[PDB]
Amino acid sequence: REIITLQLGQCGNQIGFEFWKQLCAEHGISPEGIVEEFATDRKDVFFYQADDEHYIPRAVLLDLEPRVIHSILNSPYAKLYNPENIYLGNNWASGFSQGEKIHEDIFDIIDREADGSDSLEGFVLCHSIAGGTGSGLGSYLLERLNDRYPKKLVQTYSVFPNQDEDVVVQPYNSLLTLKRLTQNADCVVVLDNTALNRIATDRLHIQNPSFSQINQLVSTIMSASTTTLRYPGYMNNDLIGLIASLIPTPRLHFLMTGYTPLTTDKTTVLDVMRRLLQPKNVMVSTNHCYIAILNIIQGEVDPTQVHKSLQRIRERKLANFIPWGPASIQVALSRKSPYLPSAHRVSGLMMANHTSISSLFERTCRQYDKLRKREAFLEQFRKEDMFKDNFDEMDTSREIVQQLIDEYHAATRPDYISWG
Amino acid sequence: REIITLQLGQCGNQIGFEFWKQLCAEHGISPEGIVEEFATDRKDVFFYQADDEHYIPRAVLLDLEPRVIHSILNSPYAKLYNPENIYLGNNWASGFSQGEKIHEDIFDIIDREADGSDSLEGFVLCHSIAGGTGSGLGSYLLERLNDRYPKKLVQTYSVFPNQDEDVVVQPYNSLLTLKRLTQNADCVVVLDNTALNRIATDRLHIQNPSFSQINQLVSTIMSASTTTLRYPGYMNNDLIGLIASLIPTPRLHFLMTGYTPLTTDKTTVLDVMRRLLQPKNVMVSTNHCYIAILNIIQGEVDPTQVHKSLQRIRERKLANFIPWGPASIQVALSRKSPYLPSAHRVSGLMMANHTSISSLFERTCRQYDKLRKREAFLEQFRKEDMFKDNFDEMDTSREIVQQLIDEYHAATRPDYISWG
Amino acid sequence: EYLQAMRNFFLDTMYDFYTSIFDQNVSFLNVQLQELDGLTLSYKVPWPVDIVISLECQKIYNQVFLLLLQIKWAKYSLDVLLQIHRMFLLRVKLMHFVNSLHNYIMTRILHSTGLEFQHQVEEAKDLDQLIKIHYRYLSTIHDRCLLREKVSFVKEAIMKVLNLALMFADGWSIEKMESDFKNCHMFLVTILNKAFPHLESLALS
Repeated sequence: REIITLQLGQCGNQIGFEFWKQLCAEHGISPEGIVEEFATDRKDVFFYQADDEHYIPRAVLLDLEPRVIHSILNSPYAKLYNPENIYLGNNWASGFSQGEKIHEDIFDIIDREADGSDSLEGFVLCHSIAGGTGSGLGSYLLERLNDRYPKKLVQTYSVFPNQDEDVVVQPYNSLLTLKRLTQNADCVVVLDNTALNRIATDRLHIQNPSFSQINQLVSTIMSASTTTLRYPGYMNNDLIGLIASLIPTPRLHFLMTGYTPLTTDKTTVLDVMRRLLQPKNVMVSTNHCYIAILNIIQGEVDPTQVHKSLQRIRERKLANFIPWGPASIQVALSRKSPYLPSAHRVSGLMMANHTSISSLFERTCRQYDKLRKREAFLEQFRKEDMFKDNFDEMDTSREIVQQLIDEYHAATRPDYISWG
Repeated sequence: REIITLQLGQCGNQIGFEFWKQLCAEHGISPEGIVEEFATDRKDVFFYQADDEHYIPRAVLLDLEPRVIHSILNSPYAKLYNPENIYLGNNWASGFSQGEKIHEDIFDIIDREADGSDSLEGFVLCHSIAGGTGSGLGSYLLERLNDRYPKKLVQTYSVFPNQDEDVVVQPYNSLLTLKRLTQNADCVVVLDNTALNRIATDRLHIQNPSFSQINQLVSTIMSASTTTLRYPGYMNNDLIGLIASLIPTPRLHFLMTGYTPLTTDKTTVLDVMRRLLQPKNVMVSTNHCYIAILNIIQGEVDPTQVHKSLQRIRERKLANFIPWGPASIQVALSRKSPYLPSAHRVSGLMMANHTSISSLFERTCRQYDKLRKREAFLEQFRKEDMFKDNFDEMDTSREIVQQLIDEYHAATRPDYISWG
Repeated sequence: EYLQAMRNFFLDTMYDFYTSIFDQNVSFLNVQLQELDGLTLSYKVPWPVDIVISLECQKIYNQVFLLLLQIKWAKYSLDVLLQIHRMFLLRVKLMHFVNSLHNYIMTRILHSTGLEFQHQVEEAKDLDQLIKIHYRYLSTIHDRCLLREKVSFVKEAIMKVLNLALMFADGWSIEKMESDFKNCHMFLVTILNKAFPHLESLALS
């Protein structure tokens, strides 16, 4: 149903601001909120129907030692939102300890925004793992959402720190936050710095300003994933029914996210499905195969081509899956948005669970272990000491992700009556 | 029925003069009183039918050490009224002692204006709490109206001194005058300096000339509250029947006053009711809920929308009230004035009793107590000593307002067979 | 203009007209107008207007004028103040309902149909259809205001809940009013649920 973006981390606040200006350009609205004269469709998934048809976006801004709010303040997006929703470190443990003492008023902010909405179903998070301020505070917020709301959803659109081995404290923080995301979040959409950066270097001619184009890529991905919710289709437009088909394996909830236009500047659905199953078009980094696949096609589509494309895709064995059930590739259709300022309105998306992400997780399972053996990169921060005296929480996270690896490899088998 | 404005205080005389020039612009009248050629409707609520169709406004001007009468004298509003109605300190106690010695001729002025009118039903007061000259003299006038006229109404349109903690003598004066307003006045419309000042800083770009725009805001509020009395509708056009629905709890007679255009420079009644129940549109500053709500809609209104708006407003649970009876939200309709010089004739008003005002009252219940403990801000004025030797009248006012707080909190309960 | 004046005389000046009645000679009140049940009065209608205005017209409006006088009578009697606490509850248990009834009588009946009927008669270009829309306004206000039947189980409840305000006004014991009130309220809401097809708007109140 209706979901409220909780932005946290520096890149998380960047993709939150980019997402709101993307939705301001997408919908027929002013930068005050007033309805335009070119804008019935639904505008109630992220926007409250406020005073003068002011579609005020429902958002939560969280950070520590504020940086980006100045860029919000001198912009016309301090006149679109903020009726009072903006709240003002460098390690997971420092962020955890800082979020421990101010858990009351941030939980009051969560309660205020839950009372502000009209139908609460899930809390979507626009977050960056090891963004600085996001690490630790984000995991503690995930623990608070799991403890206080077991009946609602926790969605995490997130990028994960991979530099292909830069920063020597981020594998500890990412593994601990990944354990918190397994136990305290309901669905994770995984993205990577190397995958988005490599595709950005491919489709463009940049290498240094990676952040500003990663904001555009993540905003387009998030708008494509919520296109069928914001603009009315008639399939599974609640978040619960949409993610219900998307997760085949109840512990393996990390989803591949491809996008057939890497740059948005003719084609059939067969060709973009053949494109979309290739990992080079996917922004996500032995026997690896999917468990269940679903794809969403929006544009100037002929539905009988969706028929023949599904027929040929599953029969030519490019949907690669050996499940313990019948779980399969799924087609889905969406209506492309009226009054996009973007041209070339044919666009495709895939949301599938693949075991190949386990190999990328194994790199993190290497890195922490490697940095535990050299012992000059745990850095002996005192906040890590007061977090846990035995430092066995990192071993617990390693155990949880090792169970995750064994569950991926058991889901490759036709039996899931045994995992390691 | 017919009510006569008793202006007192500096801001009280300012809103009185602003109210009379507002009614001069509102009605088709000259600044002498003569009927125009664009002006049957009723002009008998504030105006006597004098000599040459001179609609002379019935008013009482009271102050001490005159300041604003010079601005009245060099204006064409010394030719609209004053056939002889204008009468010429800084503390509540000095004003009380000054009003004690000249109670005879001011009561003669009240008798003269009561004999001047044709149907006396209530004495409406345009007053400012701690305006300087208004403090003390206003409370003594309230005592005189309660003693001499128990059979008539006392209406107080008033602003209350809140600076968010400026002047260190105003909490004593406001608490004593508030006790006098509870025991000696029949209905109080409460306004605040911070609420009107904050909304003035929001809708405009001012901060220093707060008084001149507070005059405009209070004049528009008072004209909106008396629109159905001045211009004939057919619901409860006597003051007694109008305030009869407005007060649900016989000691809690402090009414919220919202106004859907903050600036008067399309919309349905559902949207302005959703706007109007929000406290950000209200010019008035835990479990808080209303007891009974009433709203008045005047403009280009379709009455079946008043139906469907009332249906959806009470069923979606945005009318928040837990009463000890069935007391509810009420709709009311009014005709917008013919020949307003104002454009955008759709305007809404609410008159509701809310317990949240108790919290604002609690701030005053803090302040006097705080200033009683430091003991450098009672200031030991000798007029306060001759008012009461034991200084127990302030404790009596604190007891009365504490009973008021407990009565608000008992009215939140479904039982009013017990208050504290 | 006569229609506006007719709904101004049956249903400003009327509150003065009733404050004379609050504490008699009924022709005196006619001159006072000219500047719980019972009672009749008449005023003359001129002939070229009385051939397009019915005679049954006056009866139907006199009924609802007496009803509105009873409504203002209970609203004025129930405000009498300007175990000791117990009296306060018997205000609001009563003070809302005769007022919430006032929300159904005024807006849902006397303001929708009353405003549209004046607009309907201005657009007529024939003498017959102006009489016919007048008669079909009389019949639909004969159905909206219940003057027909089931008025020995519905209208008597409406009368007696105004009578309770009179009994509270005299009493200014208390516990024997609410037992009658909740009983007639339960009967009213069990009858007015769907059993004309707009009476459910007060059963929720």
